[PDB]
Amino acid sequence: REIITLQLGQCGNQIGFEFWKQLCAEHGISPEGIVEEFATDRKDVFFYQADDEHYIPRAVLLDLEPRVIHSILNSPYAKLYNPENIYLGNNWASGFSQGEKIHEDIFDIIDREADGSDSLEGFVLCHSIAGGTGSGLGSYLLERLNDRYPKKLVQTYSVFPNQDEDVVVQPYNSLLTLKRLTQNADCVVVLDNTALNRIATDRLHIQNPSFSQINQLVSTIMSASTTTLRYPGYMNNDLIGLIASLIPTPRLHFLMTGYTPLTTDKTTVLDVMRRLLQPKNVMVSTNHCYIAILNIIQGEVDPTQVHKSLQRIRERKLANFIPWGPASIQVALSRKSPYLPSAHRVSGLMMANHTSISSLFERTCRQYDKLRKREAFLEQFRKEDMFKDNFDEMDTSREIVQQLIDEYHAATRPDYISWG
Amino acid sequence: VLMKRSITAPLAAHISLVNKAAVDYFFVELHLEAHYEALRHFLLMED
Repeated sequence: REIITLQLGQCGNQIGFEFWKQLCAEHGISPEGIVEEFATDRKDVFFYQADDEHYIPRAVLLDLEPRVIHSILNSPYAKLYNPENIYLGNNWASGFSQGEKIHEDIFDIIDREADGSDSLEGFVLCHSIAGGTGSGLGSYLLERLNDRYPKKLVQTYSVFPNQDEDVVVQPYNSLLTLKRLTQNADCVVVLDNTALNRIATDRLHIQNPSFSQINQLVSTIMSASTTTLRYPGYMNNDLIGLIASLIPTPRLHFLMTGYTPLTTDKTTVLDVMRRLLQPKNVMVSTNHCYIAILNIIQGEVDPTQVHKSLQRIRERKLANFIPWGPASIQVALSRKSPYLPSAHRVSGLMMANHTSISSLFERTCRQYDKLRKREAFLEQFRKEDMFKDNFDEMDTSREIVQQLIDEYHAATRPDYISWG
Repeated sequence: VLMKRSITAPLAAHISLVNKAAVDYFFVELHLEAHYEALRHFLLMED
């Protein structure tokens, strides 16, 4: 149903601001909120129907030692939102300890925004793992959402720190936050710095300003994933029914996210499905195969081509899956948005669970272990000491992700009556 | 030739035009095309 973006982390606040200006350009709205004269469709998934048809976006801004709010303040997006929703470190443990003492008023902010909405179903998070301020505070917020709301959803659109081995404290923080995301979040959409950066270097001619184009890529991905919710289709437009088909394995909830236009500047659905199953078009980094696949096609589509494309895709064995059930590739259709300022309105998306992400997780399972053996990169921060005296929480996270690896490899088998 | 189908050739051109005007009068004025996707919109769960 209706979901409220909780932005946290520096890149998380960047993709939150980019997402709101993307939705301001997408919908027929002013930068005050007033309805335009070119804008019935639904505008109630992220926007409250406020005073003068002011579609005020429902959002939560969280950070520590504020940086980006100045860029919000001198912009016309301090006149679109903020009726009072903006709240003002460098390690997971420092962020955890800082979020421990101010858990009351941030939980009051969560309660205020839950009372502000009209139908609460899930809390979507626009977050960056090891963004600085996001690490630790994000995991503690995930623990608070799991403890206080077991009946609602926790969605995490997130990028994960991979530099292909830069920063020597981020594998500890990412593994601990990944354990918190397994136990305290309901669905994770995984993205990577190397995958988005490599595709950005491919489709463009940049290498240094990676952040500003990663904001555009993540905003387009998030708008494509919520296109069928914001603009009315008639399939599974609640978040619960949409993610219900998307997760085949109840512990393996990390989803591949491809996008057939890497740059948005003719084609059939067969060709973009053949494109979309290739990992080079996917922005996500032995026997690896999917468990269940679903794809969403929006544009100037002929539905009988969706028929023949599904027929040929599953029969030519490019949907690669050996499940313990019948779980399969799924087609889905969406209506492309009226009054996009973007041209070339044919666009495709895939949301599938693949075991190949386990190999990328194994790199993190290497890195922490490697940095535990050299012992000059745990850095002996005192906040890590007061977090846990035995430092066995990192071993617990390693155990949880090792169970995750064994569950991926058991889901490759036709039996899931045994995992390691 | 001898037949009553030589008479109909300057007449069926008007009769068929009246029929086409009837069907176009359905579509562009009574919105018969919109009615299909309106009854669809509730009866096969398209809302």
